Amino acid sequence: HMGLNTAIATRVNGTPPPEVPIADIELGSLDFWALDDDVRDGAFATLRREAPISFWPTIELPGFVAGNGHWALTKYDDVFYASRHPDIFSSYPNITINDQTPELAEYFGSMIVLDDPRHQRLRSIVSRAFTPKVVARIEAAVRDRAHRLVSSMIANNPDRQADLVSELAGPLPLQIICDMMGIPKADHQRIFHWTNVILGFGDPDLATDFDEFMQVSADIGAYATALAEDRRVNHHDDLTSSLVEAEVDGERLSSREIASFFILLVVAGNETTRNAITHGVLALSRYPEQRDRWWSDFDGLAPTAVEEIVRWASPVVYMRRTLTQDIELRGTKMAAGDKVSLWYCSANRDESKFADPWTFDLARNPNPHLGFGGGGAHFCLGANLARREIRVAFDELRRQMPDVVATEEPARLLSQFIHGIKTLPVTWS
Ligand code: HEM
Ligand SMILES: CC(C)=CCC/C(C)=C/CNCCN[C@H]1[C@@H]2C[C@H]3C[C@@H](C2)C[C@@H]1C3
Ligand SMILES: [Mg+2]
Ligand SMILES: [Mg+2]
Repeated sequence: HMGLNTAIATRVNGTPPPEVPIADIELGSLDFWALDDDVRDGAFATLRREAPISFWPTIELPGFVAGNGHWALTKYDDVFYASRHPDIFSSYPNITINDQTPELAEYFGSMIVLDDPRHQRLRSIVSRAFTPKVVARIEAAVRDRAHRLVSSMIANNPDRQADLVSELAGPLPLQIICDMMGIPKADHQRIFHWTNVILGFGDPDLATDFDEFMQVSADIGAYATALAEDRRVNHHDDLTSSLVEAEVDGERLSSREIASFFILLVVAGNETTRNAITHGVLALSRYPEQRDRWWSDFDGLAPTAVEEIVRWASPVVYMRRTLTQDIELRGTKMAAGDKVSLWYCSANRDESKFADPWTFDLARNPNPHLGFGGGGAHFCLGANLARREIRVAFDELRRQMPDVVATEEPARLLSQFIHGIKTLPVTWS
């Protein structure tokens, strides 16, 4: 093949993975989430065909309460419908499939696990900072950090080998959200370690002891509380100050509400875009013709290329809802109180919605992917920020090291919730 000698194998674009026998699919087993993407993708293809709504037991993880199982929605239309009907598909009490507990709610009782009106009143505290016009004004900050990170990949590695995750994909979004929050630079890596554990728990490379998970949670919560108290006394133009100054229903946020909001923002900002970027580099490595067509017309294709990277990566695998009333979908009766899981990873391969879903096409248009969710009340707050982080990251790679390519298959995060890559070795000429 053309390119650098140690580059990973390319793939034939458009090739569907073989569908997987349904007896080999166990969404309730961590072993299933360790299988490679080709098997996972073929398994969701089987479900879309043979069991588009199906029930599964909740995965067991140390210290978490699995509780009741869940109805898995694997078809695009059902995920879209559920997302747009929050009066039936509630975000309370939790948006992962395990049960919420009072101990967890101290740190994880943010607006993401609330319905309107309280959800929207909370979201309005920070929403202006995430609008397209306001995010556009921090292009210079995104450029400066991305440009320096790529330059540092070159300066730090005389052998021209680097880990894309630790050296670019992780640190770029980390800096941007942490600066928006008003966190001093010296603490950004501490924040990143905490969010890595929070949304890596169950992978032995991150953490498997529930006491470590709760220590991390308490530590980031205490960090948030201390920063908030500083900003209460002396305002800065940052989101932490916005949080401590706001009122909802005439009342300031409590310390639990502040901590939960801070944690939500840094976790979501740190554990999503990095995976879009890393899966995007993996895809360019497997499909060099797509790299070439983007590099030849970077600004023209960037809108569609960023969206296709998000559809392909589906960084957030699923979100959970809870029914407030009985409902029948696709011939399956589901009861008030039942858990419902929305498989964005599967919606984003649904042949009923996408022409040629197995083709990675950076010009894809239209591209109604559900990578940021199905739309409606909880539509990703960070979507404009994420799209800009992704575009800039690839533009800086294109400009400085255009032939950057993966040299090993990724080390995959063991997670049902996040489509994570822990490490991706790359090289460039
Ligand atoms: C490629 C990157 C990202 C992806 C794929 C992604 C995906 C998602 C998804 C699927 C949801 C749930 C939507 C729903 O329930 O309908 C969500 C919500 C959210 N995301 Fe993003 N996200 C990304 C980046 C970001 C960034 C960079 C931030 C910045 C802090 C962020 C902040 C949030 C927040 C706060 C919510 C909850 C919104 C609410 O409850 O109203 N996300 N995201
Ligand atoms: C990814 C976006 C868009 C928002 C982040 C939303 C947010 C802060 C979830 C915090 N959840 C705390 C419990 N989460 C952990 C447990 C349950 C799941 C499996 C294991 C154990 C790892 C985590 C997920
Ligand atoms: Mg190295
Ligand atoms: Mg600052």
